[PDB]
Amino acid sequence: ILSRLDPPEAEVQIDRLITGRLQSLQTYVTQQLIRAAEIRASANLAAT
Amino acid sequence: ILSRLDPPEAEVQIDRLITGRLQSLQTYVTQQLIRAAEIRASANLAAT
Amino acid sequence: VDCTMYICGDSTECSNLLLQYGSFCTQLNRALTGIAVEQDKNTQEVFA
Amino acid sequence: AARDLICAQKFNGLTVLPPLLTDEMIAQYTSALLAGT
Amino acid sequence: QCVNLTTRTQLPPAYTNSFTRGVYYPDKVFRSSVLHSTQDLFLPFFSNVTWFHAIKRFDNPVLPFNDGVYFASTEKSNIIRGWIFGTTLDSKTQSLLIVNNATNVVIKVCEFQFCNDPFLGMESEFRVYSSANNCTFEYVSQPFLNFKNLREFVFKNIDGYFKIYSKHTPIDLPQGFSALEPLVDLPIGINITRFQTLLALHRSGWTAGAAAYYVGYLQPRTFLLKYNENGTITDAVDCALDPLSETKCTLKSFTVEKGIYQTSNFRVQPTESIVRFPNITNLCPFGEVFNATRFASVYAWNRKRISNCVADYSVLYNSASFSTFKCYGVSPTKLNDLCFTNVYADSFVIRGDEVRQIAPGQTGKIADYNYKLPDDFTGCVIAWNSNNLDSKVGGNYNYLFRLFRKSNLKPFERDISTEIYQAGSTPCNGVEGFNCYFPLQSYGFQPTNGVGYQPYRVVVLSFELLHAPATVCGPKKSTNLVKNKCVNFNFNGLTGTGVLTESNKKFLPFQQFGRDIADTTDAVRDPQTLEILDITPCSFGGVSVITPGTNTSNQVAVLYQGVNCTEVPVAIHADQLTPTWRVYSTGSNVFQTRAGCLIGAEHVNNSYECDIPIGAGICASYQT
Amino acid sequence: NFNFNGLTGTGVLTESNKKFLPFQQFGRDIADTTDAVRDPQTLEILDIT
Repeated sequence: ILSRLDPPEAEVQIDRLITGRLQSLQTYVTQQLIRAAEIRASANLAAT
Repeated sequence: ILSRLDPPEAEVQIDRLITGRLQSLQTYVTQQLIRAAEIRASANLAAT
Repeated sequence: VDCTMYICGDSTECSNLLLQYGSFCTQLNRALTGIAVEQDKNTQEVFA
Repeated sequence: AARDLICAQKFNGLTVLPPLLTDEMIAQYTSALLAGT
Repeated sequence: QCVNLTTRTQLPPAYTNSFTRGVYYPDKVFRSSVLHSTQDLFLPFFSNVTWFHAIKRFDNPVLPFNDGVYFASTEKSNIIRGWIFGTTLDSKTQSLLIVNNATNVVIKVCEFQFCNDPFLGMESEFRVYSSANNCTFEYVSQPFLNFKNLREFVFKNIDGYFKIYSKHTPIDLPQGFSALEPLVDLPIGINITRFQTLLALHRSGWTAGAAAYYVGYLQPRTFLLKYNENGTITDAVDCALDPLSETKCTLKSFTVEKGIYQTSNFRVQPTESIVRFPNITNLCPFGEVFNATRFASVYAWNRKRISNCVADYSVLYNSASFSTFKCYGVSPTKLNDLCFTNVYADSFVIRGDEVRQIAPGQTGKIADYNYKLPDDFTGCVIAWNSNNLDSKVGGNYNYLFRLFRKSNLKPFERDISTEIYQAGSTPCNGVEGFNCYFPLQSYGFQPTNGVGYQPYRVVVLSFELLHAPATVCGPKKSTNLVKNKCVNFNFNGLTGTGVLTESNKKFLPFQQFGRDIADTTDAVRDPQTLEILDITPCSFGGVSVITPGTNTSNQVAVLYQGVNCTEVPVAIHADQLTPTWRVYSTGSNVFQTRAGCLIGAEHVNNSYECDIPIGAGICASYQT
Repeated sequence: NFNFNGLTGTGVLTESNKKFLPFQQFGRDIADTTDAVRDPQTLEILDIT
C-alpha cells in the first residue's frame, strides 16, 4: 500500500484497520474483564 | 438509493450504514452480557 | 439474532460488501449460545 | 386478528426459544419436596 | 485426403458413485500437520460420472468443455498421441493443437482449415487441418512422456493460462486417496470452449485398439483437507454432501462427539413479483394537433403548453413512417418515464424540400430568416407529408407563404413580421417603392406542385425540461395478484416481500398505509379495488443437528425450528434455505413438536431419563 | 531484514530440513506467515525466526 498508494488515501484504510483492531482488542478486554470477575467470584467461594 | 445514482458512491452510503448498524448491535450485546451475569449471581444466592 | 439479515435485509449486493470485515458475527452467535445454555443450567441446578 | 410481539420481532431477525422444563414438572417437584418435608 | 467410416455405437450415460477422486493441490505452499479449508471449482464426491467406451468400431465425438475435464484413461500401447482444444475447431477461428509427439509436444493458437479427422499416412500429413496457416505461440521441450498406469489430467483455463495439472499416477475406481500436481503453465488466453481427444491408430482399411475413458466436471464447492507429518494430503471432506459432513466442516474436526449442534439458517426464497399500481385517467389531445383541418401559419405557429394529462408516448410511434425523430437527449423506448413542466409544442407548415432546415445550427431560407433553432434544444420531431389534404384543387389562394425578414433571430420565439423592408439608401416610409419590398405571398396551390413544394407537416415536440411533478409522464401498467404465496410486491412504490390475506380492520377513507407499534407496514389498500389486505412476510428459522458419538454410529436426526411442517418445503428443486436435505416423511416418522417438528426419529409411549435435551419437555437417545 | 523475490522479512536464517516437494515454493506456518524460503540462485531450503 505504501509502495503503490499515497498516504493521502492510505490513512483511511489503515484507520479503519486501526479501529477494527481497537474494537477487536476492546471487546477482547471486555470479555477478559468479565472472565476475571467470574473467576474472582469462584476464587472467593473456594477460599470460603 | 440502489436505483438513483452510481455504484461508486452508493457503495459509500452502504458502507457507512453498515458501520452504524454493527456498532448498535455490539452495544446491545454488551448490555445483555452484563444483565446475565447479575442474574447468575442472584440465582446462586437463591440456590444456597 | 440473525446477523446478516438484520444488518442489510435481503440485499445481495450488501452481502458482497460484508465479506471484507472478517469474522465479525460468530463471536456474537457463540456469546448468545453461551447465555442461552447458562439459563437452563441455572434452572436445573436450582430446582433438581 | 393482529400480530403478536413474537412474530413481530420474528420477522426482523430476532427469535425466541422455549425453555426446557415446564410448569407441570416444576409443580411436581415442589409437591414432592413439600410431601417429603 | 480425409477418410470416411461408418462404425459407431452409443450408450446412455453410465454412472458410478465417484468415491474420492478429483483432488489436487491448489497452491505451491508447504504445510505439515495442519488442516486447511478451500473453496473453488471442484468435482463433487459420490456423483454420477459418465462412462464412454471406444473400441469395426470408431469413436471420435465432439464433446463440450464447460469448465474442465476430469480425464481418467486406462490405456496401453499409446493409442493416443495428443489432443486439441479450441472454440469452434473450424477454419475461421483460432484453435489449439496440443499434440504430444513421440518425444515432444507442439502448441499453437492460430487459424486453421480443418477436415473432420487427423492422421498421417503421427500427423505430418497434417490433415488435422487440411491447409496451412500462420501460428503464433509454439513451445518445444523435453518429452513430458492388470491396469498399472492411471493418466489423470485436469484441464483448467483461467487467468489467461493453461493449467494442465498433470499427474502420471501409476495405478471401477480404487477406494483410496491420491492427489495430483501441476506440471505446465502456459499463458495463451483465448476462449476455448470445445475440445476433441485425438488418438494414434496404427494399421494391422485400418485397425484400432481397446481403451476406456471417463468424463467429469467441476463446480464451486467448499472442501476440507488433511495433511500428515509431511506435505502429503491424506484425507478430504466435502461440505455439501450430508448433514454429518456439514457438522464436521462447521466444527473444524474429523471426529464429532455426541451432542447437538447448529449449522446454518433457513428462509423461503420467494418466487416472482407483483407490481400493483392504480388506474390511468387523464389524456391530452394529439389528434387536434396532428389532424387540424386548418394548420397554424408559418409565421403564427402555435406554441402549446402540455400538462394535466398522461404522456401516452406508447401511442406516438404508431404513425406511418417518414417520422424524422432525430431526437435529442432521450431514446424513444425510454420516452414514457421523463417528466417536464411545459412541453412547448410548435406547429407550422413548410414545403417538403427544406424539412432539414429547422434544426440546431442549420442554414437555409427559413432557417436564417424565419425560424432559427436553439443549439441546446432537447426534444423529438415528427414529420409527415400532407399532399393529399393540405392542397386544394381550384387554386389554394387561401393559405399564404412567408419568405423574408430583416435580421437573425433568437431561439424559441414566434415571428409574424409583415412590414416593408428597407433595402437601399433611399428611405421606404413603410411602402413599396425606391428600394422597398413587401414579403407576403399566398399558396395559390393547384394539384400540380411538386414533391419538394408539397407540404410536409413538421411537428417539433419540444419537451422543455423543468421542475414539476408533471402529470404528463407516461402510462403505467399493472398485473393480476395471487394470494397465499411467497410473493415480492410493489404497491404504488411501496416494495416488499410477503403473503397477503384478508382482514377485518376498518380503514378511514383517506388512509393508505398502516403501521404497528414496531413501526412497520402491516396493511395496504389496493388501488384498483378498494379493499384491505394484511401483509405477512415469509417464514424462516434455524437448523439444528442431533447426532450420537462418531465412534458409535453414523445416523443423524435433523430438527427445524418454529415452522409448522404442514409447510416444510416438500420442494421441487429449491424452496428451502436449509441446504436441500429433505427426507421422505411417512417412514421417517415426521412428528410435530412445539419446537418445529422432527424428521428421522420415532416416538414411543415409554419414559426414561433424559440423555440429549431437545426442548419443551422432550429428550432423545440412540437405543434399541 | 531481507527481501526474497519481493517477500520481506527479518530474523535469523538457518538450515531447515523439511522435505519440500519440487512444486512447493516456500513454507507457511499455522499462524499464516512465511517460514521457509528457497534461494533462487543456489536453491537451498532455509528457516526463518
